[PDB]
Amino acid sequence: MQNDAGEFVDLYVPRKCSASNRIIGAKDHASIQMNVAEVDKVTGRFNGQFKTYAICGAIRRMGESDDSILRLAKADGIVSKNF
Amino acid sequence: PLAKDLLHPSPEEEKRKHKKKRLVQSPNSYFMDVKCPGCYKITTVFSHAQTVVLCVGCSTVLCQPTGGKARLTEGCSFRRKQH
Amino acid sequence: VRMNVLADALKSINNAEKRGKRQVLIRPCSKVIVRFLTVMMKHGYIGEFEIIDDHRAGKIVVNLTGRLNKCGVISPRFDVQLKDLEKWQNNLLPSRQFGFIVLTTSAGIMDHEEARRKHTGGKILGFFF
Amino acid sequence: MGRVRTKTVKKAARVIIEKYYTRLGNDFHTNKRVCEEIAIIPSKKLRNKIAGYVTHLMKRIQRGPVRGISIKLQEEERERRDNYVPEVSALDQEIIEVDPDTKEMLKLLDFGSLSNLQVTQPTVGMNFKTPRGPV
Amino acid sequence: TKKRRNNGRAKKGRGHVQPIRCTNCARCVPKDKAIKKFVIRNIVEAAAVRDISEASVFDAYVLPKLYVKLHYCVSCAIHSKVVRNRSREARKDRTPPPRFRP
Amino acid sequence: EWMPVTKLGRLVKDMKIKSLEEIYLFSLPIKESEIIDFFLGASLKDEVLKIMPVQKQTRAGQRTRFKAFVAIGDYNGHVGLGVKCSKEVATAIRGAIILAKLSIVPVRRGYWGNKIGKPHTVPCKVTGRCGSVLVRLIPAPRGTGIVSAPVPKKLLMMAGIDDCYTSARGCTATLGNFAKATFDAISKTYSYLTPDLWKETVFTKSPYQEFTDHLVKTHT
Amino acid sequence: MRAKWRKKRMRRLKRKRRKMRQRS
Amino acid sequence: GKCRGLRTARKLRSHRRDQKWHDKQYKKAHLGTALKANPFGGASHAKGIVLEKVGVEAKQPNSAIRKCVRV
Amino acid sequence: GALDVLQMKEEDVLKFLAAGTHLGGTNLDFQMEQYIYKRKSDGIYIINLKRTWEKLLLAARAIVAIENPADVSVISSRNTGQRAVLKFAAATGATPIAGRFTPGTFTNQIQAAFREPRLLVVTDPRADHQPLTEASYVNLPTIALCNTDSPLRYVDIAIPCNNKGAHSVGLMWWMLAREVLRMRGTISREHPWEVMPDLYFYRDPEEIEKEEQAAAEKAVT
RNA sequence: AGGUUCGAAGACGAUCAGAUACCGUCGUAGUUCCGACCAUAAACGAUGCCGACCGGCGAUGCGGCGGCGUUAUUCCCAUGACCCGCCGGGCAGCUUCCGGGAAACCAAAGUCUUUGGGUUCCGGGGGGAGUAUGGUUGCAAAGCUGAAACUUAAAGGAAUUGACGG
Ligand SMILES: [Mg+2]
Ligand SMILES: [Mg+2]
Ligand SMILES: [Mg+2]
Ligand SMILES: [Mg+2]
Ligand SMILES: [Zn+2]
Repeated sequence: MQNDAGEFVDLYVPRKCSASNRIIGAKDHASIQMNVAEVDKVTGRFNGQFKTYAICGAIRRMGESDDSILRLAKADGIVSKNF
Repeated sequence: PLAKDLLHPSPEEEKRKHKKKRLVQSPNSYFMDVKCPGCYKITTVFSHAQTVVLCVGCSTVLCQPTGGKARLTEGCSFRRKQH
Repeated sequence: VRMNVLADALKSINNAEKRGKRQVLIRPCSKVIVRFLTVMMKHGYIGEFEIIDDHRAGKIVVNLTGRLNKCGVISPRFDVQLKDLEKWQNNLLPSRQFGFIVLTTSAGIMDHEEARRKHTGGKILGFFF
Repeated sequence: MGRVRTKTVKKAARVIIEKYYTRLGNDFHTNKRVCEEIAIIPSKKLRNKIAGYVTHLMKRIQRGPVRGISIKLQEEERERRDNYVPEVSALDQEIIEVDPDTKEMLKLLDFGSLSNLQVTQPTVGMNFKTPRGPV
Repeated sequence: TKKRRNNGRAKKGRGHVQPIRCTNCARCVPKDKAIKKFVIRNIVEAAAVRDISEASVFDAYVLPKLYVKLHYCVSCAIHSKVVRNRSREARKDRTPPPRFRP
Repeated sequence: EWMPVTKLGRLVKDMKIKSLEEIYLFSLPIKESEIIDFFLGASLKDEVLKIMPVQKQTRAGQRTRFKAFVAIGDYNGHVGLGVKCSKEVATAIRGAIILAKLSIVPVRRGYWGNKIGKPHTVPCKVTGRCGSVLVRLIPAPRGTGIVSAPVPKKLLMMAGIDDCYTSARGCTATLGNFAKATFDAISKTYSYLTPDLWKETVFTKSPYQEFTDHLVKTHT
Repeated sequence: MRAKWRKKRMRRLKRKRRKMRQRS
Repeated sequence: GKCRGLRTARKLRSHRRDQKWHDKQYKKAHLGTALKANPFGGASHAKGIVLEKVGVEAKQPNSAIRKCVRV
Repeated sequence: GALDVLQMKEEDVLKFLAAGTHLGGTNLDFQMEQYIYKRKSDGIYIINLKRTWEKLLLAARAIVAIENPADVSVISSRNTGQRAVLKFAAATGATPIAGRFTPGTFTNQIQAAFREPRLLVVTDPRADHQPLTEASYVNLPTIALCNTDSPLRYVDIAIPCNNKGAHSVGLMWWMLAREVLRMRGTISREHPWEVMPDLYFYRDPEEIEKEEQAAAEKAVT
């Protein structure tokens, strides 16, 4: 995209897996996008905003979507370090 | 597991790994102080001794070489050397 | 026997990258391997890497960033001049927009864009895109 | 022998049970009379064959659930099955059989040293696998 | 079309296996290929176990057993219905058939 | 006269989804053919590739069915390939058109060099496979046209690829595998990772959770 | 024809040809 | 696998011209046996004298008498 | 659950130990190895209760992130678990699938049981292999329960656990329902939940006919 | 040299329309050993060797290193028999949407149009034909090397459905 004139010549920009950085193709029906609802400090209730992750089909098929999600949440503070 | 920390493996699996397949090679063998009975001096015996080491002053044999490690005779006290 | 340490390094990187792993370990380390990793990392196709020093030929741990399609090698290091560097670009690179051919020149190991810029040829090492 | 009901009579019997449950009852003759107007059946033989299987089904469902479904039958049977309501929970045991390894895990968690818990003698012998090969 | 991964015989690290003779036709069959059925038969049939025990002078005698190990070529095994053809997926199951003892 | 059975179809019908690329972004499978003709209206040109009469040997000699291959897509960056085997030729044609509509993918276009106007060629050389047929698309300079066999030529023209070299290997006479290999190569133009796509992706809401308030009242 | 017996027949023909050439 | 060494050009070239003898077109165009056996002797056309007129039966599926001449 | 309010309680530790969640099987899966703490001399793998609490909270935050409570669907094909998932959906407003999961529920739109969920929950990956497989056709993220030998092929938020024990399963569903309700606006984080965990326990039909009459005999005496 | 058994050839007896066979009874060469030849097998994993990398699981053989315990004897350890693991080299096995392939299938037959680790042998539609001729080896049987004329539109591989089966 983005020829030298500056305009974005592309009809859409595909997502990428947040675990393996691969392009999630339009026909990848094994790929998912999930949301984790982060809570507030004082009462631990859902506060409206959440956190988004995407897993491609191949990672979610070899069996390591679980570990990848856990690492992403650990990096983003959803899961404490003492895990 | 995709995100195994190769650079910093914990000591237990490094000890479990083969000596050449460790991240940095480390011999499993070691040198040890061996006190033969009825003497005063301390002689050094390789933990994987291939020859019959002889306590010089005291007549009895120290270690019988076997397959992997030396076979210390009964009553022979041994101490490690700086791990 | 092992007759090309750079070939084994690049094939190991390719297999771990296809597998999706975050890191890869290369057992034989060389100056050519380190330079090749440096030009890849400067262009951004890999991350930081470590050289584990044993008193033998050391090892390398490379941080894969998940944006390397292919990192093959050209084992017979052919003499590529500037008049026929274009043919190698068409034969190896996936497009004229991106992709790089690494060839060792007398001014050091460098990509083909830089080799053309300073007007020098040499022996072709490999490619990555 | 030979009294197996066709899928035609069976499915028709199920369907009228689905839609018309209160209108129907345990009596065969009453069920065949309501079958006259809740559905049209060109055959009298099919009419009382369907009605016969309806009474058989409704007799079964009077004391359990079958592959037929009633929306009421779902809701009141979920309102029922409240609980056995034991006076106390089954998980509030005064003493819990805890392995020494488990207590080591608990103190790593820092939730060890609970007076409710008591350690047990670890098993000795380490022979847990079945003898490999046939017998 | 390789029908079986093991080529119908239990030979993996060997070069050659000494043969045997089929106990039905005396076919030379490799030992690792032949069907071995080791039978434990009663000496006396189940219909005459009573007559032998009644006529035995001993107050408590145990009738012996014939221990014969039988070696079959696959043609005599199939003809005698010891082994049967199976499906493509069924051929991969190596568990012995159930005894149906109860 | 179109009552959608899926949640996605309901959102398309009531003007909640404004683009087909919105569905492509979240990779939601398309299960209704009437979903996409709302977006690509009267722009999908239909061509029948082949009617092959497959036969099944029975006691009655043989029974005959007809397998129809259909290539569809507006000449702007969307292409679809559908295969349908049916007893009647007409029914196989309609079924193949529906399947081709459902399996429509976006086509990525790039430049051979010196990006000036609109993209015309494939972004990079790609390879599709089906059976033994290996079809490789290769970027071409502006004006060269599409050099290929007739079957991938019409597939690529519908895709909107103005310029392309192709190389084919295998039993290209098998029209089904030859068209599937070309379609596979066209599909994976977006799946190919490129430096301009290296930028980290910002995540938006999926149409399901963006219009879940609307789905409870309409598509109950 | 079985290939082994075709081979055997071929050996007979070769031996006949060698006989005739030796005769000359 | 094929040798890719930088100094293997002799073996690559020798293997190519050795293996080229294994396809029919190269063998017939360079051995000269086909040229000798050709009645035309490598000529597109050739003149002759009609010895007699002959008829030849067609192959098995067809049934006709093709009209030929011995020349 | 990295916060103090989202910290495991001593009473929750007691419930876990009583149910048997910490106990596992004799076989270890290489992708479940991270959750395993240590293997005892019996061979039963022991499960880190801190780690299952974190995965339980992670699944809870995932579930409450969906505005439509009925978008999530809970599936259990095994008798140890129909009652748990049925009561789970009754409390959390979810959609239960008790018993056999018919194939084509997610892929085939013709049948009347066809539905379009946004989240899938599984009691056993081995037992509920079919709904997990169909989740890979329809862009369906899955929370699934676990075992020391469970296959994690299409599993994302596998909570370490003992899915074989009836008491462990009921407690697992109970704390999952309790946590999603608690971080939603239904429970005020302070008092214990009025729902007793045994409500989700599946009791066998071997005693379902004799416990109620023995209870009546005890009540009259 | 020795020849027990078995057994090419051969004979007879069966069987069959015929039966130079399959079945039975004999039975030569051989089968056995020593020496000298021959160099061929579906000599098969119909699958080059060396090297690197890329899943999981349970076993098994060898060696080594650890550890609850039971057992052997004696007075303790080793040390053997088991039990629970780890490492390396092997024969393999199960499973997997790693990937490949025409598929059968293969953790190699993977890492291949994203095509290059090193290096041998070797194939080029089917027949003619492993034939003719030349050379060479051999006591011979034969082995190694090895065409052409001519002829032909298919020959083949894997899977699918049917039909048929003593
Ligand atoms: Mg052999
Ligand atoms: Mg005899
Ligand atoms: Mg080589
Ligand atoms: Mg040929
Ligand atoms: Zn036999």
